[PDB]
Amino acid sequence: AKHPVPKKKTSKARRDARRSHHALTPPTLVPCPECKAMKPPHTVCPECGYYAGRKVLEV
Amino acid sequence: MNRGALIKLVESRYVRTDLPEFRPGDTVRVSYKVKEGNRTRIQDFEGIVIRIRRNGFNTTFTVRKVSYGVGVERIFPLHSPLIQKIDIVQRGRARRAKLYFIRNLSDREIRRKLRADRKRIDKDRAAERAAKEEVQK
Amino acid sequence: MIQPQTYLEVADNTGARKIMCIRVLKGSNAKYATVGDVIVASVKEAIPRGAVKEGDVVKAVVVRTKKEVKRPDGSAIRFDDNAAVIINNQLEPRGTRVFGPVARELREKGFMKIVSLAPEVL
Amino acid sequence: RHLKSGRKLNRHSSHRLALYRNQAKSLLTHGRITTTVPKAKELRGFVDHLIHLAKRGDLHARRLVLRDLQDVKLVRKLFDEIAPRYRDRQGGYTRVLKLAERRRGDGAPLALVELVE
Amino acid sequence: MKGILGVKVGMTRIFRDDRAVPVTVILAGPCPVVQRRTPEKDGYTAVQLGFLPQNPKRVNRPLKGHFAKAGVEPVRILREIRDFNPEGDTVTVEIFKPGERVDVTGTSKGRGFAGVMKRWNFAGGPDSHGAHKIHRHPGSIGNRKTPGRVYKGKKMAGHYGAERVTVMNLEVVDVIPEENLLLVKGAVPGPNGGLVIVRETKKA
RNA sequence: ACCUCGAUGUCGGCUCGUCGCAUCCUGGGGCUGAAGAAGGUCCCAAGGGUUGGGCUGUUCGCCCAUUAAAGCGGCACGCGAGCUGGGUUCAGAACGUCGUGAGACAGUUCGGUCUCUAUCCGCCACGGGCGCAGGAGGCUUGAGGGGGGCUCUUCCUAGUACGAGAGGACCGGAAGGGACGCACCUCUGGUUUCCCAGCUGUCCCUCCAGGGGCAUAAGCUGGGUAGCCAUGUGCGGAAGGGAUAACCGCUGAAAGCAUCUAAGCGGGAAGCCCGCCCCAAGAUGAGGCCUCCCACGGCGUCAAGCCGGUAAGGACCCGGGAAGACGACCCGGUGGAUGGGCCGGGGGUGUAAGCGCCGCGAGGCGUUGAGCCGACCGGUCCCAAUCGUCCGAGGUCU
Ligand SMILES: [Mg+2]
Ligand SMILES: [Mg+2]
Ligand SMILES: [Mg+2]
Ligand SMILES: [Mg+2]
Ligand SMILES: [Mg+2]
Ligand SMILES: [Mg+2]
Ligand SMILES: [Mg+2]
Ligand SMILES: [Mg+2]
Ligand SMILES: [Mg+2]
Ligand SMILES: [Mg+2]
Repeated sequence: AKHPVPKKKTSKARRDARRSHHALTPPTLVPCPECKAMKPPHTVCPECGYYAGRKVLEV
Repeated sequence: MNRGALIKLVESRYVRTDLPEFRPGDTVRVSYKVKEGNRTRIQDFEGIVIRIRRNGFNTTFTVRKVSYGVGVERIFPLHSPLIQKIDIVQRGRARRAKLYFIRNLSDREIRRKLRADRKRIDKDRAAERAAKEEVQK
Repeated sequence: MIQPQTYLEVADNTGARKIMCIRVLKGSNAKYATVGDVIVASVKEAIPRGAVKEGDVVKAVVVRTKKEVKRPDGSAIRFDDNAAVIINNQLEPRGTRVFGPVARELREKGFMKIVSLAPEVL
Repeated sequence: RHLKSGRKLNRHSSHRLALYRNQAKSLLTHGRITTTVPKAKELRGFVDHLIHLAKRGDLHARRLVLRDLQDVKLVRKLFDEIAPRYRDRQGGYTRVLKLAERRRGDGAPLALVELVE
Repeated sequence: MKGILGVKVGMTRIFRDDRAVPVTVILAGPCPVVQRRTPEKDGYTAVQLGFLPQNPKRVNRPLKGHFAKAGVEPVRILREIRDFNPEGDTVTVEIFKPGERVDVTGTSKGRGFAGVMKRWNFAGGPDSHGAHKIHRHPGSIGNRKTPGRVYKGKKMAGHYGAERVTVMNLEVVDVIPEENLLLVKGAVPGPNGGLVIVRETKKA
């Protein structure tokens, strides 16, 4: 039981207006040079590989 | 643009070169101009060089002199337009760069820590004199 | 740089040998005192039967400093101590001799009589 | 504030310098290596320097690679097997590629550091 | 009021008669006339100046139209200067004779979020005696119920730097018509390579 | 004694100021038992400033050394969700005094736990949405606001005015200081966490040599680039313009004289306002300028918009920064030098390892100012910003 303290139960809008700045930016992405896959900028897709740096997975 | 530091050097027309070489760990004297009240003197000031702060043009060196029972130090800039003559007197082995201990421990105990770097002596003694014959012919 | 409660040495035959500053004589609310400046000191140590004995309230001029001295000719100069010469309202020093190097700085301040009897000026 | 010179860091000095020393071993033993982006972005430099000393032919260099690699059989490999493959190359002796995935329970980004070949 | 556009390269020192003058060096030459300001169509007199050429590698902005409307060539950035109506050409530092006083305006070094001491030269508090948690804290901001609030303009913790900081009455040492340079009394703001503008000193 | 018996914690100090003026200093003016300077007295005026210590809990006060002065007062005797427990009127203990007592004292002494989580207002800073009658890039004006304003000493005029000497000026001009404020790294001076070297003990690589770990979260020590700062540097207060306060006049009547006011005019303070510096168009009054972009595919039967691809531009992503808590601001994205690597310059540490010579030796000497290298200044496509995604106008009315 201590120091500063809320005085009045923060209302609903009160609680909610703070939370506008909290919604998530959806992930940005590009399509793979070769794959028909969707993939981040400046990345290596979790299926393909590249053309100067492997990734090549398996069956 | 890509000359950012050449600019300062270009500003360095105030550059001399008749300065002889040396390095921390040896004694030397300068000769300096002081507004001697009514006039100006050549204040010969002989001592040990202690620190050397290099930065191209504004490179400074600090000389220490024990005068009349008082440990003094004196800081001069290399390209100072006040150095008439300046001639070394002796050279010595370094082992370290700066030497802020001759401050505390100033005595005969420095007459054994200095020691005569006789290597550069021959070097100094070489071009000083044997190259005089490479002038008189 | 010399502040109150700072044992200076004594550079003249005035008698004393170690004094502590009280206040700087360079202005109202002023901080330090490099060379060439006058201070009020209290002789805290002095040769027996001198002209200024212990526990006195003197006026002395500072001629040394363990701080550096950015002389306006670029050059700099420093000593291994702090030393003053005891003077008076008449400014002229009260001893009959001064020893130790004294900075050029003083000569400009009209303290001619000291750089006159200087053993070496720097 | 700070950062007017230049560095990347985390955790104390010894840990940091030893970490840079453990990767080189974990690099020169494999090649393709997957760590975190900033741990990698600082690992390129600590490697090439050593690689570049090894391109030199001087046992001086070895003891300066031994200074960070306490295992000869990890460095005699580096010399007479790695360093030649980078002769006639004025630098660049390390590739680093951002990955794409990111581990569970950490959310941290990942990247790959393969010795360029 | 005269004016010229320069950039900071650093500072060293020259020597004068028999003393060392700390200076600072600035590249300010190639500033071309661009757009002026007419007391009839704009409301005042002021001359746009650009500096630091730059090959058009993004400048596809309408700023490309700005330079064709005056035969100018692509500059990095470009600023104005009031009460300065020179000749529709290129203005260099050669209007600055070794003697005039100057007024430099540059950027401030950004010192990030700041402590109230550092920011306003307070004293923080003791190193000892009590609390420990007050070695660099503000220490008291108000009274009590009267007035009850906290004043405006109250020096509190925040942000120091990145502001326009004008300094005044620096004197020119020499000037270089060969490589286009300007030198003054040293203490000029800004990092060694940033925005910095020069103009005559307000006086008589 | 109306307020607080579910805390009004009752004196100062540390920082942080703010206001008041009945003014401490500086400024302006009158009378003076004002020769001169100096002084006293009062009228106007907060602009700025009002030192550091000794003594005890002290604010109060006496003192020290200075000083242009070392002003008084309000803000809960300003300020414990900022600090301070120092005392004060807890529980312990002892001295004095009252009762035979248990205890008591507006007497004394020693010791004696001050609550990490700021909900709302307030404030210092920084952002997202929106708006600014189409959209975007860049450059500016200044309604409005804020900040600083201090002050001594010396000198020429001239030891002239004045006074009998001593003393000793007004107006003007010049130079030097003290503090305070804004910026800076060239020098001075600090740091710089592994940049360089030396040293011990131990444990390792590999026995010698050489090298690594640990002894901090550096093992210790000596030096230190960049960067950040003060003790160091540069600059500032101001000059100048107008209107005023106290005061001083000119013209002149009411009131055939007089009068600064009742019509009217001038001089007049560091004080008022411009000038100086900084923010600033959220200046719903939302500005001004230059430039670049340009219709409707179809629904909404008339409407304000809608479900989609664009322009100029922007963001996203990246590499990054003397920019920065995120965010924001700025440079660069293969036409590029943004980061890392590498080269060289600066610099830092100061003769690397090896070999050889010398010494029974620890060690020294030549290769050697060698070896190593973080930022600084530039260079070089060697590695990495490759590839691309997303947003976004289609111009209301008399
Ligand atoms: Mg003499
Ligand atoms: Mg970094
Ligand atoms: Mg950790
Ligand atoms: Mg450790
Ligand atoms: Mg402190
Ligand atoms: Mg009389
Ligand atoms: Mg006032
Ligand atoms: Mg320094
Ligand atoms: Mg610990
Ligand atoms: Mg000043």
